[PDB]
Amino acid sequence: ANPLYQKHIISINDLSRDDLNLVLATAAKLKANPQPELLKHKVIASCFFEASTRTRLSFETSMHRLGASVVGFSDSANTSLGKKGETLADTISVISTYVDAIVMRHPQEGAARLATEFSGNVPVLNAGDGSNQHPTQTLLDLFTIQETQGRLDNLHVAMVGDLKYGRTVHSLTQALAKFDGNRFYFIAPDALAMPQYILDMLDEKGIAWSLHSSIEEVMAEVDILYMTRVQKERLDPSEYANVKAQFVLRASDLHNAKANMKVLHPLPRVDEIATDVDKTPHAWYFQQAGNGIFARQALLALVLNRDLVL
Amino acid sequence: ANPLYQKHIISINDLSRDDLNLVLATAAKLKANPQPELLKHKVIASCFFEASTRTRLSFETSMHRLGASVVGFSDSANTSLGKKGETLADTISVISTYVDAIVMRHPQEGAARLATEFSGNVPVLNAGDGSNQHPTQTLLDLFTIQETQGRLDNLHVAMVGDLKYGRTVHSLTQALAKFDGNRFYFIAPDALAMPQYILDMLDEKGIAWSLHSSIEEVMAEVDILYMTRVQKERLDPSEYANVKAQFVLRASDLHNAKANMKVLHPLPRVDEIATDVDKTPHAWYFQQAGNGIFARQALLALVLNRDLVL
Amino acid sequence: ANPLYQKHIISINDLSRDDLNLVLATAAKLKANPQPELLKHKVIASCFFEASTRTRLSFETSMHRLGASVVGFSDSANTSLGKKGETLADTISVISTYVDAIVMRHPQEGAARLATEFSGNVPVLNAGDGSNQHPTQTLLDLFTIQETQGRLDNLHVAMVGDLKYGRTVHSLTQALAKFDGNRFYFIAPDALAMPQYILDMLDEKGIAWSLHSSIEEVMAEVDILYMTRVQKERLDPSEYANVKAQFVLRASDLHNAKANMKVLHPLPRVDEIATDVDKTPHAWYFQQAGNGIFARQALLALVLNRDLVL
Amino acid sequence: VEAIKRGTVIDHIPAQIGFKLLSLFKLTETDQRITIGLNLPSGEMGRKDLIKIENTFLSEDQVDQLALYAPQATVNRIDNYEVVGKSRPSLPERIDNVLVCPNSNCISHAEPVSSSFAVRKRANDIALKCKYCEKEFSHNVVLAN
Amino acid sequence: VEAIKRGTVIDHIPAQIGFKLLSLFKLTETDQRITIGLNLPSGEMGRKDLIKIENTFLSEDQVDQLALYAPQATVNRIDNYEVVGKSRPSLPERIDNVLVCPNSNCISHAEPVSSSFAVRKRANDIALKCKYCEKEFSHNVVLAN
Ligand SMILES: Nc1ncnc2c1ncn2[C@@H]1O[C@H](COP(=O)(O)OP(=O)(O)OP(=O)(O)O)[C@@H](O)[C@H]1O
Ligand SMILES: Nc1ncnc2c1ncn2[C@@H]1O[C@H](COP(=O)(O)OP(=O)(O)OP(=O)(O)O)[C@@H](O)[C@H]1O
Ligand SMILES: O=C(O)C[C@H](NC(=O)CP(=O)(O)O)C(=O)O
Ligand SMILES: O=C(O)C[C@H](NC(=O)CP(=O)(O)O)C(=O)O
Ligand SMILES: O=C(O)C[C@H](NC(=O)CP(=O)(O)O)C(=O)O
Ligand SMILES: [Zn+2]
Ligand SMILES: [Zn+2]
Repeated sequence: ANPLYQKHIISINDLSRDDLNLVLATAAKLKANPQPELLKHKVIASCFFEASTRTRLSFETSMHRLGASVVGFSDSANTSLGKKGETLADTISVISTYVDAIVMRHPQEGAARLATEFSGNVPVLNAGDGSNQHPTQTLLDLFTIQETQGRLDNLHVAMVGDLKYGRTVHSLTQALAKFDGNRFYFIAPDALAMPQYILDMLDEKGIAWSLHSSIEEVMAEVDILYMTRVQKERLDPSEYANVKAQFVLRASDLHNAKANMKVLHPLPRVDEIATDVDKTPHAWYFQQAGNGIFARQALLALVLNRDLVL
Repeated sequence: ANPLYQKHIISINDLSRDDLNLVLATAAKLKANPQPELLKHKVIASCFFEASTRTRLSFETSMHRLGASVVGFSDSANTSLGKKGETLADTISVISTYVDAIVMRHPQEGAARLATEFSGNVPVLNAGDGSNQHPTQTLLDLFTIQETQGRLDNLHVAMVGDLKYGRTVHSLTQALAKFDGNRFYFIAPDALAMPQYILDMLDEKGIAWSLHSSIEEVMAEVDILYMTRVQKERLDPSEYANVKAQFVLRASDLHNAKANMKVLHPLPRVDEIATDVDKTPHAWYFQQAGNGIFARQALLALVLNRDLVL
Repeated sequence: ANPLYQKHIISINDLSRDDLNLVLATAAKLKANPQPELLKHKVIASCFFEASTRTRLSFETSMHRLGASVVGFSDSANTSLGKKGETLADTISVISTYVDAIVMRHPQEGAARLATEFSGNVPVLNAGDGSNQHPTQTLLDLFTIQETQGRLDNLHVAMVGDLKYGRTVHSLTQALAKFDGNRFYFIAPDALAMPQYILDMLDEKGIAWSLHSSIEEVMAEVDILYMTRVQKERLDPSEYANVKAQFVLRASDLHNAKANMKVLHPLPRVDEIATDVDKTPHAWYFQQAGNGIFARQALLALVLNRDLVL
Repeated sequence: VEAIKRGTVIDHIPAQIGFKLLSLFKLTETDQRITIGLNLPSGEMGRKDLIKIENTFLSEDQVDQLALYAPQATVNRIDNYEVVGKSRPSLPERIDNVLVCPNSNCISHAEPVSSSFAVRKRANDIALKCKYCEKEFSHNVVLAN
Repeated sequence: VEAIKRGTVIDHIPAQIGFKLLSLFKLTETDQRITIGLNLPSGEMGRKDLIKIENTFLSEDQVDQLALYAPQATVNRIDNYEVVGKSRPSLPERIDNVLVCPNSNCISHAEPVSSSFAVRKRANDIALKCKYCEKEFSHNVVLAN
């Protein structure tokens, strides 16, 4: 079987560079030659316990493009966990008797990992667990960086905004750190800085990173400008001074951008990216979102189908 | 390609008589000879930002009867628009990278039109936008009027209740005005009268219309009695005297009804149609609702499938 | 008549050193020799639009001790301003046809000043207006300092806590600046610093003040340690990191205090003064509160009587 | 004083309209020299307003937007001190950007789109139909930004 | 053309301020002849705006407000075609009604009173202290509300 067959996909920290490249290679193949019946006779649970537009709808669309069926919920309020007091453990224990895989997003860190301890032989795919990990975001991000830059090595990557609570940047930094020669610029409010366990990991691998207080400092050298939303729903009340976006990218800020540079954003955006950016050649956040289909199809295929696709 | 292939379906004001007849002709064909795989490999978004029973469930049932898959939501509360502050524009910008068409209902007038400005090559079908338009209601209504009356020309049509906020009657009046010799009776509270832009349009085409203060005035001549619900969720507080239905149709009111006459109602009804009407031969609101399947199948087929069905 | 007869008491900025001394001398005399009939036949309004314990109760007790009657309200929810949409202007316009003086506290800066514009010949006494002024607190504070220190000049005075929103310290600093040779130590979070307009005033009068990051820094030299509560009901959400007391005075912190030093606090305290301070000889906040009676009686007597002989 | 070498002269503006034109079309948001005369004697009109803008030109569409406020105005295009073109505004098909839809429930108030209204003659008034909500209003009650 | 016999010429207005004064003082709400120059050359200040109004003089309030909006402007009064009075507008001690206190918790926002600010000339900017809340601000913060 392929190395990802029947594997839980919980944290980028658990995956290797080879695993990441495998997903991307599979994504390329399915995009060139769709296999609309590859997951025929699979039923997959889509269990979202906090809000989502892109992640849930792209995952379900991917399941349908591969011929699988979908059950689940987008709100926990009308599950028995919502109204009758059921634990998450018991919820997973029953759902795992029904379906071939479970895709879940949850407001508490660790929820996906917990699910694996109750799902038996059923794979859990983490669609986001509190401010911890977001591995399928990272897969589409890498696909998008590869598409636009031609490589995942030796890149200048700026990450901007709420790095403390951004599960997106925890996962993406851990992922890009598995490739060679990448350099990171972190542009965050002091209260929302990249967590030490990420920084320690970079130092371990001998990867260059530095803090900056403005986008303009780094604009001339970045290949990828990764903007993020302030995770207001994760903030402690003591952190409320940072609700508003501290860095706002506008079209005029892009004068000295490299021609190859792309502006990415896992979305949704509030005001951190002005709408005048949308029409510039550097804007790629919507193309990025569309790549979620190819990345999420690839992952489903690899986890649920024994043979490598070609 | 057929004239409606890949077209947005936003307002009856944008469609011609030929467009309307095309949908109806296609509805007849699919009803006589179902094509359960016509939209196989399509994935369609069903995005309802306000309440619905008939419109959403009939649309989704139609997608399934044609072999398409469905993703979406029936509530905006757990989308990223609901919880993370995302604009509708950005919501459409991402969903349009996933699906082959978007069906949407929204509490603000103009929402479907706005969606078309962000959906790229993806068709938007307006399932209702505030008190503005409801074009697929009109398609099933016309199918139902045609079925029961044998024509769409030279009919006596009464519309009763909340005409100001009824998106149903805005669309249906504009549609019937594209056929010849129809005559309208408007029975509404003064505060909830048919809007001037509808009346001006009638005057332009030289179509006879008149206001009446009772159903009984017109009962002897109407072929179609179109009853409506007071759109209480659209009312300004200053209009609250009109919450209760001002006209209540009961079985006894139908003594002098023409034998061919049908009572229609886009539903839901509150008290404007007493339950004793349900058993009379004039009641056709449930048959009407069932025709939503044929009209909505036809529209999906025409928009998403290049060739004319036969 | 006496200089304060029939005067509004809105801001310490409108009072002279002589005015303040007059109130303190009068308070000393009333404390020594009560005048239970001084305000006989006066009816006074006590109008509190935000919460109070000390200020309202000591004010009303003071009126009763001088023989006056009291009418008013301790919240505005059942006034016509609270239920019928009435403006503060009109509220003052009618109440001032009833009573001989108006004592008012209000959550908006400037409310007391505004009241003077509608009260005609009826004196208004400001019991607190938003985060602006609190002149009667300053009167009892000065009285207490004078009692325990023997003087109002050449003092070393520390003010700790929320100095930005503390109407108490805005009034107190202004009053103490009208005396000679006082020295100020301001110990506050950067976000809640003593406002610049207070500092500029101190500069223009050539008064020495300095900032400090800890109490112990100045403990050995202070005659008065004035502690304050974080005014959480005034904070902007961006300032919520400051809700907890940054500086917490405990009994152990007093080891190198001057023997004569008094700990004052206008109250209520949350956690900025631990209860183990209460039993020490330096704790004087309850005695301070007790002195509200004599200062407020003095003020009422001077405003409502042409002259006093005692 | 001092006639212009090139630019645009908007002549025969009705009284009380010159200022409205300047406000609405943001005509003074420029570094180009502008000359304005208000309540000037006309003879043809009795009283008129006059706007002169240097090094600045109006397309036919831009000229047409004036039709709502000054249908009888003359727009003179100036080059090398001479009038090289005279045009009168004609009623446009649409009015975009500058107006605000009076419907409080219109999507245009909440979202990043520009306002837009179809223009038509109704009786002796002008009716504006919002592209988004499709409601229609007399131009009198459709306010500007 | 047609120098005026009697009225007012406001000179030396900073660029991008002339149009603002026309609005704030409602100067175009008259039948009196007006001429306006915007972005006129100025030896004295590079570029300037200029407003001429026949048979009309600034009210006392308008003169007071002018000292805030355009300190270095020149107010010329004219009679029988001659400049009779000339001065930079006199700064007042108070200014009422027109300004808005930037303190959002000021009582002045919710209640039927006229705004009022103590005006004191300072070194670099000018200070406005609110009569009600007693807070003081730079006129830069009070203006452009
Ligand atoms: N070089 C210029 N600089 C400034 N203004 C000019 C210039 N040339 C023409 N104008 C102005 O343009 C307007 C029209 O000029 P034109 O020579 O066509 O007069 P006209 O024929 O009387 O105009 P109309 O007949 O349309 O009323 C006049 O108001 C005039 O002041
Ligand atoms: N009769 C008039 N009609 C219209 N404008 C006039 C009249 N007299 C003077 N002005 C204008 O008033 C302004 C001041 O005129 P003045 O003759 O004082 O010029 P000045 O000596 O250069 O003044 P300053 O030294 O203030 O620049 C000038 O811009 C001028 O065009
Ligand atoms: O929410 C963000 O800002 C980033 C990130 N966003 C998404 O996954 C997109 P969505 O919430 O629409 O599925 C996330 O962590 O949820
Ligand atoms: O709601 C009405 O009364 C008429 C009309 N009704 C429907 O479309 C039926 P439903 O809301 O169940 O989809 C509408 O405009 O939504
Ligand atoms: O509330 C404070 O912390 C200080 C001060 N406290 C008082 O006046 C005491 P009280 O609110 O009980 O009348 C105030 O400004 O209201
Ligand atoms: Zn609109
Ligand atoms: Zn104020």
